[PDB]
Amino acid sequence: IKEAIQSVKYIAENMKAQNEAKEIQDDWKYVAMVIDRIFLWVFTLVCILGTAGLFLQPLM
Amino acid sequence: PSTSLVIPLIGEYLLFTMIFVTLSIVITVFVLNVHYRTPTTHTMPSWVKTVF
Amino acid sequence: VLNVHHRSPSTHTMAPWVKRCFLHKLPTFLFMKRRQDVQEALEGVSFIAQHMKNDDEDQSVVEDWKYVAMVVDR
Amino acid sequence: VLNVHHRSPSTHTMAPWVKRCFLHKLPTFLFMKRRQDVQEALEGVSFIAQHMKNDDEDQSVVEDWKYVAMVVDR
Amino acid sequence: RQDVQEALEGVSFIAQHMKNDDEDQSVVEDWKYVAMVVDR
Repeated sequence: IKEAIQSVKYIAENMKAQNEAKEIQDDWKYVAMVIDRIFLWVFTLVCILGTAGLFLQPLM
Repeated sequence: PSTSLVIPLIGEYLLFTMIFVTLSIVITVFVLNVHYRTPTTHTMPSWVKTVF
Repeated sequence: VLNVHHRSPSTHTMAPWVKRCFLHKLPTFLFMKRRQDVQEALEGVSFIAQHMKNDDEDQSVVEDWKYVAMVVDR
Repeated sequence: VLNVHHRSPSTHTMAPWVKRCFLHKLPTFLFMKRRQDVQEALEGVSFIAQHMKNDDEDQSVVEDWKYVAMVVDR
Repeated sequence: RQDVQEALEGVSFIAQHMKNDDEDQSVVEDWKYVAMVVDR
């Protein structure tokens, strides 16, 4: 009788813990996306600077 | 030819691009290790919460 | 077009122009066509219902991103 | 080291020697550190709770296999 | 009373759905073990 209500409490607590773990995994994915974007911009600038300063400018 | 006096601009550009693409794979293995990571195996630090 | 396939609500947010453009005009243009112990129990069941409704909303948004990627692909 | 990552609890049994070796000593050596209609409704809810408990246990064991793979990898 | 009757049918449907889901999961794990035996 009381066991069913305690089981519903257990299900609710399990789903809350699973939600918090999914939040932590989303944070780990978002920090990887941030590192990906900053190195995208850095290597885009380095590639454009290299193809400008080393390939066209002396060879003209 | 194999003349060691001066190097061509195209071979220098190829070496440049090979160095940076190798650095790109050593960055992408790090971001793949950062991505697949769970709280049941690793604890997330405090200084990474503010900076990254 | 593969990057806009894996977008989730926990990272990105769908802008209103890509709401109104890639779902109404172009899919019709490209031929797509779509007592005290009892009190806590109600709180737990309401939390379960809220969690499942939020899960269905996130699944609807990720299906929306998949359909947008399909339209841009075509 | 990729075979031990995909070992499920339903098809394999975790031996006690990998318990005592690859979980306690080596994660410290390598700096890892981790009424007949009414009565069946209660029995159904009890069955749902016991199945979620069993599912949590098997998920813990498969994450334990993943951690063993990570230790062997490092 | 009329509102109470459909909830018990809902709980019974959830129980039957999870039991069929567990049987299907057991059969697909059986197929995985058959693949493992043939591979060895």
